Amino acid sequence: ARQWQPDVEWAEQFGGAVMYPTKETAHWKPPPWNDVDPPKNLTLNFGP
Amino acid sequence: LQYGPLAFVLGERTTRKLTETSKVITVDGNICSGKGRLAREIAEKLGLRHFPEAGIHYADSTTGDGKPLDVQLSGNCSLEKFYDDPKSNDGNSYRLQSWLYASRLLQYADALEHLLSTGQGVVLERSIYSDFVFLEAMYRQGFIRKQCVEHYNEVKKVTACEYLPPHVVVYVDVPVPEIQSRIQKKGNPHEMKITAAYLQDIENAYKKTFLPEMSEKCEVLQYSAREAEDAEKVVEDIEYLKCDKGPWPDQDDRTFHRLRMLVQNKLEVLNYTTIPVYLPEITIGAHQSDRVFQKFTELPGRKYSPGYNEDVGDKWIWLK
Amino acid sequence: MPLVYMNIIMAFAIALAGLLMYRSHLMSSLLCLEGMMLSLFIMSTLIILNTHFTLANMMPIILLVFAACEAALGLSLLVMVSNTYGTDYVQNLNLLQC
Amino acid sequence: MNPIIYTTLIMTVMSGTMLVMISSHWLLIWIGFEMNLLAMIPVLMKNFNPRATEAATKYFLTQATASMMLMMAIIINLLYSGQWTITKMFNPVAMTMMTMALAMKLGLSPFHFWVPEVTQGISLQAGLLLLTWQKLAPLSVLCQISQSINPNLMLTMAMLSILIGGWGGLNQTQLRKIMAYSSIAHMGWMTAVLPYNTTMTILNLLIYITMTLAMFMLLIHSSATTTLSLSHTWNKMPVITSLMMVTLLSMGGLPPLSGFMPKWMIIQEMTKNESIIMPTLMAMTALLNLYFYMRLAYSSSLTMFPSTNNMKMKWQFEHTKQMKLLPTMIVLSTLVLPMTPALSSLN
Amino acid sequence: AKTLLHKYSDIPEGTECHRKAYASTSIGGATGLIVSAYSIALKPPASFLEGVARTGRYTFTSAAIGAIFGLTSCISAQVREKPDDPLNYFIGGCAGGLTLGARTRSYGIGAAACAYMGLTAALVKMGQLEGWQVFAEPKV
Amino acid sequence: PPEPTIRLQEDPDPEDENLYEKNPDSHGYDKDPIVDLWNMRVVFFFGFSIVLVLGSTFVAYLPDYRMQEWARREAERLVKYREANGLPLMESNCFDPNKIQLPEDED
Amino acid sequence: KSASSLLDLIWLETILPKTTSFIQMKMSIMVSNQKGLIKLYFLSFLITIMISMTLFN
Amino acid sequence: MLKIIIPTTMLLPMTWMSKHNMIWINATVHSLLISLISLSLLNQLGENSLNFSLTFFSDSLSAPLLVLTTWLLPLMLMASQSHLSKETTTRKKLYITMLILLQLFLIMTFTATELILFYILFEATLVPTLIIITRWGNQTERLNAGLYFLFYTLAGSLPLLVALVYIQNTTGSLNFLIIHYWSHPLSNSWSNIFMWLACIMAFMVKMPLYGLHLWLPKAHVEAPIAGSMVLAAVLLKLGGYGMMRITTILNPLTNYMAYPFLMLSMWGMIMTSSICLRQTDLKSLIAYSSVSHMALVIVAIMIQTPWSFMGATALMIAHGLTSSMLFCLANTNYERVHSRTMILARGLQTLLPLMATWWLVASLTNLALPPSINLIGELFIITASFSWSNITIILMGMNMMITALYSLYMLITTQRGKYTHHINNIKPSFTRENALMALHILPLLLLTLNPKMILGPLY
Ligand SMILES: CCCCCCCCCCCCCCCCC[C@@H](O)O[C@H](CO[C@H](O)CCCCCCCCCCCCCCC)COP(=O)(O)OCC[N+](C)(C)C
Ligand SMILES: CCCCCCCCCCCCCCCCC[C@@H](O)O[C@H](CO[C@H](O)CCCCCCCCCCCCCCC)COP(=O)(O)OCC[N+](C)(C)C
Ligand SMILES: CCCCCCCC/C=C\CCCCCCCC(=O)O[C@H](COC(=O)CCCCCCC/C=C/CCCCCCCC)COP(=O)(O)OCCN
Ligand SMILES: Nc1ncnc2c1ncn2[C@@H]1O[C@H](COP(=O)(O)OP(=O)(O)O)[C@@H](O)[C@H]1O
Repeated sequence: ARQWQPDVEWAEQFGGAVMYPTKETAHWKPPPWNDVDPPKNLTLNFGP
Repeated sequence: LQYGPLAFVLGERTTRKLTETSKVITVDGNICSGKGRLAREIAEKLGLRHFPEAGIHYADSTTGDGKPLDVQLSGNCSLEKFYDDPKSNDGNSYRLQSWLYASRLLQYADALEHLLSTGQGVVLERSIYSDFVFLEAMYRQGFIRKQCVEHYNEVKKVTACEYLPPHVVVYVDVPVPEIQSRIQKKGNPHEMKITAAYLQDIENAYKKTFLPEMSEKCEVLQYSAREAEDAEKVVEDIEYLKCDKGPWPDQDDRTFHRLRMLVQNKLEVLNYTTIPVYLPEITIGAHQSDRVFQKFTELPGRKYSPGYNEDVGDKWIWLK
Repeated sequence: MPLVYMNIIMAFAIALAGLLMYRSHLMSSLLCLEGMMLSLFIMSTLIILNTHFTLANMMPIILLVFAACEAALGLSLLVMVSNTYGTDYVQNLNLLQC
Repeated sequence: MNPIIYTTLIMTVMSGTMLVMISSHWLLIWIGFEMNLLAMIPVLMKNFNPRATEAATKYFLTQATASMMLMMAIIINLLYSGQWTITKMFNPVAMTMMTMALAMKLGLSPFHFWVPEVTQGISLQAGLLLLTWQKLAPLSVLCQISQSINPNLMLTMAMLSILIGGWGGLNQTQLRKIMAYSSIAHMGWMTAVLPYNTTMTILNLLIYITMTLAMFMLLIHSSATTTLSLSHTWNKMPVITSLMMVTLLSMGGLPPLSGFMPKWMIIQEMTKNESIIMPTLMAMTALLNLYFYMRLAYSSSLTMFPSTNNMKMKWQFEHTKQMKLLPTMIVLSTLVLPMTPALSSLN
Repeated sequence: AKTLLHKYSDIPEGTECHRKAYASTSIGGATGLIVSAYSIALKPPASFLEGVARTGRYTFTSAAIGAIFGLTSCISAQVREKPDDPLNYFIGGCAGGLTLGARTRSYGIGAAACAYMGLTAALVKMGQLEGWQVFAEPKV
Repeated sequence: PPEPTIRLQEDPDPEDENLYEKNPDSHGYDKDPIVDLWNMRVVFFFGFSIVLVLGSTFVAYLPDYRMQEWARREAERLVKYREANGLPLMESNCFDPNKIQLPEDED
Repeated sequence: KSASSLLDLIWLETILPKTTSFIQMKMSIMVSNQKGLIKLYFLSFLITIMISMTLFN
Repeated sequence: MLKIIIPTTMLLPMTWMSKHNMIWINATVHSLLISLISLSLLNQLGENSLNFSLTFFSDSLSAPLLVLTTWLLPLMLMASQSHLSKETTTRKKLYITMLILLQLFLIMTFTATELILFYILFEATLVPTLIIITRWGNQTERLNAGLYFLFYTLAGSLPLLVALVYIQNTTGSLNFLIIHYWSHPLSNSWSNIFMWLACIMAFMVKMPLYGLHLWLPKAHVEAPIAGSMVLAAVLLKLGGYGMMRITTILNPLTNYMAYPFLMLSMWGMIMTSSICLRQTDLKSLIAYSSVSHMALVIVAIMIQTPWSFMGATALMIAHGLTSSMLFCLANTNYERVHSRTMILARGLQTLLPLMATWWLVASLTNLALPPSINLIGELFIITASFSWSNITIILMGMNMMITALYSLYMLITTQRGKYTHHINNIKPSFTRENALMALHILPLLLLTLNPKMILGPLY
C-alpha cells in the first residue's frame, strides 16, 4: 500500500565507526558528536 | 550591516557596552513557587529584561508571527497528557522533556544575544541548568527509561559546553506540603494529580546536585517563601555581591565575538538537539516526517523566506 | 663525488630513518628533523664554498633561519599535545585512525 | 581568532602559493613552501580541541619532512650541476627524491596516510581549504619539471593512489574521510597524465577543485559530518540533498556530468601514447569510488531516513550566513560537458 | 631490480627447466619477502620470533608458488613442441595456483587461484608476444 | 521490560482509495470529475483519432523513395533490351574485367 | 533445480557479483584497518623509499 | 532532426509551468503530438541514409526505434498517472522530468552520427533510469537492483570507451560513414581479439547475454511501471543497435569470435524459457521472456546475414511493444491485488472479461502467432540460422515450444479457473487501463500490414 522507507534498523548499519565491522575493529567507538574529547598548581615545603 | 567578522573588525566591540549591570541572573524554584513574580520584580527594579519561562511553543513566538502553531506541527507533546498519564505508551514524557530543554536552550541563546548586543541585563526562569532535575524525578518515578536520561545527558553536555553560566542564581525554597496546598488552590485540574513523591524528588534533586555544583562557579542566594516577598532585600543582595569566581571575568573581546557569533544563527545553536541516536520516544517515521513537514510547508508564511511570501502580503518579490 | 658528500648524505639518510622508526618521544622526531637540517646545511655550505658561487653564500643562512622557525612551531605544537596528555609519547596520538 | 589575524594568515598562505608559482629559483620555491606551511597551521587549529591539534601536528610533521627532502633534492641537483633554475633536474637520484617530496606534499600513495587523519581531525572549512588550495603549488612544480620525471615511478604512484583511494573509501562512515580518500583518488588520476600532457593535469585539477568546493560547501550548509547526520537533511532542505546527489554522481565520472570530462580526456591522451592497460585499470578502479558515492546518495536523498521530534523547531529558522558561490560551483561541476574543447585555452 | 627479469627472460622457453625454475623461485622469494616486510611494518603481530616465522612462511609460500609455476610452464612448453603459446603459461600458472591452494588448504581458494593466475600468466605471455607496454614512454 | 514495543512514531498504513465510490463514471484518470473527463477526451482524441488514424494513412501513402517501382521498370526495360539483343541476361562479372588489373604471379 | 536455483540464483551470482563484492570488501578492510600509529606508517614509508631507490634505477 | 529534439526539450518548461492539476493532460497531448511529428522519419530511401547534418543522421534501422521511443512516452505517462495520485506536485513534475530526459537521451542516442557521442548518450540514459528505479520503487531491494543495473553496465561499457578512442587514434575518425567506407579487415591477433571483446561486451551486457542477465530480473521487478516499460521496450534495444552499428569493423574476426556468444545465447534461450515455466512472479516471468527474445536477437546479429538483420529489427520492435503490454497488464493486476504473485489472484476472466481479452491478445502476440511481426522476425532469424547451420533448428523449435507453453501457462493461471474467494476489492477496469492496452496492441496489428517499415536497412 505504501512505498518502503528505511526504518531504525536499516539506519543503524550506517552508524558504526567504520563499515563492515570485524572482530578487531568491533571495539572502535565513533567520535563524539562535537569533535571535543573529555580532558580526563604545585606545592612546596620551605622548611628550616 | 548584520553583525559579523567585518562589524567586529571595523567598530563593533561588545566590551565597551558592559556597564556592571548586565549580570545575567536566573531564578529557580519548585512547581508553583513564586519564582516568576520575584524574577519580574528583579527585572523591573534592576532595569534588566525579563524572560518568561519557556513553554511548548516558545520558539513559535520568535519566528514569523508571535501566534503559536499547531501542537503536532510544533512540539508534538503536551504537559496535560504528561500529568494525566505520565506512564504513557507513546513516550510523551521524554518527548516533553527534550522539547522543553531545546526550548530552554533557544531562550538562553536569545538572552545571551540580547545581552551581548545591547548590554542590558536579562533575568530568566529555569534555564538549561536546572532543566535536569525534572528529568531526574521523571526517572525516579518510573516515567522514563535509563536510555532517556543517557540521551539527555549526551545532548545537555554537547550543548551546554559552549555557553557562560549565569552570574547569580536565585533559589526560592518552599516546603512540599505548602506547594501541594498552592496546587490545590490553583484550580487547574491537571496539576491536582501531581503526587507528593514527584515534588519531593524535584526539591531533593534541586538541593542535592544543583546548589553544590553551581556554588563553585556562580553566586547563590537561597531564599524562603517569607523573605522572597520583598524584592528590595533581594536587589540589595544582588548589588552588594561582586562576581569574581565565574568564567565571566576571564572573557575578553575575542571570546565575546565568538559567543555573539554562536548565539546568533540559531540553526547551529540547535544543531546537536537532533543527534542521530534513535530512541523510540523521540524518533519519527519517514512517512510521518514527510507528511508533517509538508503540512508545515503549507502554512501561510512558511513556504519561502520570511520576506518572500506573497500570501502574507510581501510586495516587490521580483526585485528583492 | 668525494667521500665527504657521500658520508653527509648517509648521515641525512640515517636521520631520516631514525625519524621514520618512531620508537617514542615525538621530541626525537623533531631532533631527527633538526639533524637532517644540519646535514643539509653542511652539504650546501661545502658545495657552495667549493665552487666559489659567491652569491649562493646567501643560501645556507636563509635555510638555517627558516628551519629554526619551523622547529619553533613544532616545539609549540608538541607542548600543546603534551598539555593534553602530560607526556610527549607517540602512541598517545591514536584517536584518529585510518 | 581575530578576524584580522585570520585574513593575514589566509593572505600569507595565498602569497606563499603564488611565490612558489611565479619564482624561477629553487630556493624561492622552497621558501614559498615554508611560508605556506607556516601560515597553514593556525587555520587548521581555528577550533581548539585535541583532535584539531593532533591533525595539525601530523600535518606539520609530514610537510616538514617533505620540505626537507625537497631541499635535499635541490642540493643534490646543484651538486651535479651548478644550476638553481627550475628546469630539467639533471641528476636522476635528485629527481627521485624530488618526486617523493612532491608526492608527500600532494598526498599520493604511499604517502597518503596523513590525508584522512588530518581531514577528519580538522573542521569542514579547514578541510575544504586543505583539500582544494594546498594542491596548486606541488602540482605547479611537478608540471614545470614534468619532462624530467621517470614515467615508471610516477605512474606506479598514481595507480597506487587510485587503488588506495577506491579501496579505503568503501569502509568509511565519516564524510571527511570519504572526501580525503576521494582527493587521494583524484590526485592519482591527476598525476597519471603528467608525463604525457600537463594540460590534462590542469584540467583535472580545475574540475576536481570545482566539484570539491561544491561538495564541501553543501556539507557546510547541511552541517553534518557523518552519514546518519546527513540522512536527516531531507527533512529540512530536500533541495540541498538533491543537489548533493547530483554533485556526487558528477564526481563518480558518470556521463553526461562534468566529472566525466577529465577521465575521458586523460584516457584519450593515454591512448595516443600506445598505453591501453593502465587507463582500463584506472576506470575499473574508479568504479569503487562511484560505488561509495552511490551508497552515500542512497543514504542521502534517494531514501527517506527516520527523523527526530526536535527537528520541527529547526523548521522555523533560516541560515543567517549564506554562501554566494555555491550555485555557480554546482552548475560548473554539473553542466559544463558540452564546453569541453575550451580546454585548448591551456587552462 | 630488473636483474631477475633479465635472468628469467634470457633463458629460452623450450630449454633449461632447472634454470627457469631457479629464476622463478628467486622472483617469488623476493616478492614474498617484500610482502612480509610490508605486513610486518603495517602490523607487528606479537614479537620478533613470530614476525620472523611469518616472514619465512610467506617467503616459502611465494618461492614455492613460483617454483611450481616455472617447472610446469617450461615442461608444458617443451613436451607440447609449440613454444610461444599462452596455453602453456595458463597451465603452469593454474598449477601454481593449485599448489598455493594446497598450501592454504582450501578447495575454493585453490580453484580461484588456478583460474586467476592462469589467466594472468596467459595475459603476460600475450603481452610479451604482441609487445604490450604497461608503462608506456611518452611517444607524443 | 518497560519498552513500549513501538520502534518509532509512524503513521498507520493508509487503505486504498476507490475512484468509483466518490464518483461513478470515474474513467480512472483523476479524482476531479471535470479534469478526469477532459483527460480522457484528449487521450482518446490524440491517441486514437490523430496519431492512430492520420499517421497510419500518412505511412500508407508515403512516396516511393525506396525505388521499388523504379527498379522494376529499369529491370523491365533492361530485360527487354537484352532479350532482343540476344545477350545472356545478367552477367557473372559485376565489373568489366578489362578495367581490372590483376597482379601477375610469375610463379 | 538446475536452471532456476543452481545456475541462475547461485553460481552465476557467485561468479561475477558475489566474488567481486567479497574481494572488494576484504581489500577495503585490509587497507583501511590502520590503528593510527604513525610508527607503522613511517616504517612503511621508509620501506617504500628503499624499494624505490633500489628498484627504479 | 531538431524538429523532434526541440519539442522534447520544450516539454520540460511546459511541465514545470503547468497548473498543479493539468500536468498529465499537457504532457500526454504534447508527447502524442511529438510522436506524430517523429512519424515522418519512416520515409527512408534505398540509398545511404537521411543525413540531416554533421551531428545527426537517420536510417531505416534508427527510424522505427525513434518512432517507438516517441510513442512510448504517452503510454508511460498514462500508466504512471495511477500510482502517483497521493504524490506532491513537485515530485510528480520531477518524475515527468525524468521521463522526458530519458526520451531526449534515447532520441539523441539513436541518431548519433559519431561513436563517442553515441557512447556519451548511451551511458547518459543510465542516470534517469537509476533515479526512477531507486526513488519511485516499492520494495526495499530496489536499491540493490539499482546498484546491479548500474555496475554490470559500466563493467561492460568502460572498456568500450577505451577501444573507441583507440580506434580514433588508428582510423582517425569515429564517424559512422567514414568508418563504413574505410573499413579494413581485422587480422587474427590477440590485440585484435581483445579490441573485439572490448567493442562487443558493452552491448552484450545490456541485451543481456545469458551469462550476464542477472541484473535484469531485479531491475524489472523492483522498478515502477514506467521503469519496467522503458527497460523492456527501448533500453534493451540499445545493445542491439550498437552491435549492428559496430560489427562493420569487426570483420572478419567475427566469424571466429562469435562461437562462445552464439552457444551461450542458443542455450540460454532454452534455459530462460524453462525458467519461465517455474515462476511465482509475473514480472520475473516477463523479464525472463525478454531475456529469451533478446538472446534470439543476439544470435541473429552474430549470424551477420541480411535476413538475420531484418529479423532482428522486426523482433526488437515487436518484443518492445509486447513486453510493454505484458508489464502494463501485470501492473493493472498488482494495483488491485498488491501482492504481485500469479497464484494469489485467479479466475479474473470471470470478473474482468475485456481485460481477459487484452491478456489473451498479449499472450498470443508473445507466442509468435502469424502473421504478427513477432513471427516474422522469429521466422527470419530461424531461417538465417538454418542457413548458418542445419542443427540450430532443434534448439529453435524447442524454444518455440517452451515459449508457447509458458505464455499459455501465464494466461491460464491468472485468467482461467475459479476466482479467489477472500478477494473482494477487484473493481471494474477503468477506461485508462483499457485505452492503454488498446494503444499498445493496435500498432502491432497495423505494422503487420506494412512489415517493410520495420525490416531495417537491409530490406
Ligand atoms: C470490430 C470488428 C471490425 C469492424 C471493422 C470492419 C472492417 C475491417 C477492415 C480492417 C482490417 C481488414 C484488412 C483490410 C486492409 C486494407 C488496407 C491496406 O491495404 O492498407 C495497408 C496500409 O497500412 C499501412 O501501410 C500500415 C499502417 C501504418 C503503421 C504505423 C502505425 C501508426 C503510428 C503510431 C505510432 C507507432 C508505434 C510503433 C512504433 C513502430 C497496406 O497498403 P499497401 O498495399 O502497402 O499500399 C497502399 C496504397 N499505395 C499503393 C498507394 C501505396
Ligand atoms: C561468464 C558468462 C559469460 C561472459 C562472456 C564469456 C565469453 C568470453 C570468451 C572469449 C572467447 C575466447 C577467448 C580467446 C579465443 C581464441 C581462440 C582459442 O580459444 O583457440 C586456440 C587458442 O589457444 C589457446 O586457447 C590459448 C589461450 C589459452 C588461455 C585462455 C584461458 C582458457 C580458459 C579461461 C576462460 C575465462 C574467460 C573469462 C575471464 C574473466 C587456438 O590456438 P592458436 O592457433 O595458437 O591461437 C589463435 C589466435 N592467435 C592467432 C591470435 C594466436
Ligand atoms: C560485464 C563485464 C564484461 C567485461 C568486458 C571486458 C572484456 C573486454 C576485454 C578486456 C579489456 C581490454 C580493453 C582493451 C581496449 C581495446 C584496445 C586494444 O585492443 O589495443 C590492443 C591492446 O590490447 C590490450 O592491451 C588488452 C590487454 C588486456 C588487459 C586487461 C585485462 C582485463 C581482463 C582480461 C581477461 C578477460 C578476457 C575476457 C573477458 C570477457 C568478459 C566476461 C593493442 O595494444 P597495442 O600496444 O597498441 O599494440 C601494439 C602492437 N601491435
Ligand atoms: N523541565 C520540566 N518538565 C516538565 N514540566 C515542567 C518543566 N518545567 C516546567 N514545567 C511545568 O511548567 C508549569 C508551570 O511552572 P510553575 O512555575 O510551577 O507555575 P507558574 O508559572 O504559575 O509559577 C508547571 O506545571 C511545571 O510542571
